[PDB]
Amino acid sequence: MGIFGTLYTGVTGLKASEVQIATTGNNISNANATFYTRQRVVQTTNGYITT
Amino acid sequence: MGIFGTLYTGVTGLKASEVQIATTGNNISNANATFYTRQRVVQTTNGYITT
Amino acid sequence: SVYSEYQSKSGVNTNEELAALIQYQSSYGAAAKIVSTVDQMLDTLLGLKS
Amino acid sequence: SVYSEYQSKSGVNTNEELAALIQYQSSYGAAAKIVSTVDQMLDTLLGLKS
Amino acid sequence: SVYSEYQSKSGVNTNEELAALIQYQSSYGAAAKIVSTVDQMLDTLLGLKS
Amino acid sequence: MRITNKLNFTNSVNNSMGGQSALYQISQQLASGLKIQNSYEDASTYIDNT
Repeated sequence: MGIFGTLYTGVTGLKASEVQIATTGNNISNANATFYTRQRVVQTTNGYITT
Repeated sequence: MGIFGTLYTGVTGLKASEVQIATTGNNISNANATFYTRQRVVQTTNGYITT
Repeated sequence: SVYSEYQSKSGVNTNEELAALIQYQSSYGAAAKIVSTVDQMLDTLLGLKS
Repeated sequence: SVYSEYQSKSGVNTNEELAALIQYQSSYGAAAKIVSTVDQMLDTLLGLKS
Repeated sequence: SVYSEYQSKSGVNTNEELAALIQYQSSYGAAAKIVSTVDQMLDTLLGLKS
Repeated sequence: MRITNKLNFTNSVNNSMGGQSALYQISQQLASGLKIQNSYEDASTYIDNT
């Protein structure tokens, strides 16, 4: 198998969480700014399976 | 001689295992994607050959 | 009033931040376990031919 | 109401689907073992005939 | 803002690096166990020559 | 339910946000010291009030 593809798919899953965390952690860390706002993100998928 | 008979079984399940193992994990990987859903796999009942 | 309606949905709310904070942590964990589970196959894979 | 139909249909419950993944993970390692060992016996017999 | 962004694109992070290193460890181990097979084939050739 | 569990970490906050509204919704009634303050809290009373 070309397992390595599933890895960055797995890593990307962790990438999604960590950035998504960063979105909220920013919100917690930078809540009080005289002005402040929410942010959000979308996810996507890349290649076919090993057919 | 009997090896090529062994070879057939070594092909169908063993190679599919990589795919099935990979795909389901990927489905799990995509589970957090903004819109992912229940995209799943199935077996087929193949022919029978007297030899 | 025009204040209130931006306030109605704009910036930070404890349970919102807390909930997602937990969720991704769990998500970061679910991925870690399975990825290591992938790693265990690398071993099996190698063993197949080793 | 219209939620329950889809999010039922939708999926995403990793613990259970992982379990079968694991036994499949074991599966391919298991077969090759038996396949190879027989082949080794086959190879052994081949050497015997030499 | 500006300091954060460039730092991203630059240096040292296991989450990316280590992931590729684990596979590399397997990558090398597969290489040598592949070489083990040709060694065995080489052993066979030597026996044939004998 | 499977994906609903994703929705449920929201639903926790979603249900919470309902109480979040209520407690303050009381607070302005406490602050106002009145049964109602909006036209649509009870119009029949509201028309009667007017």
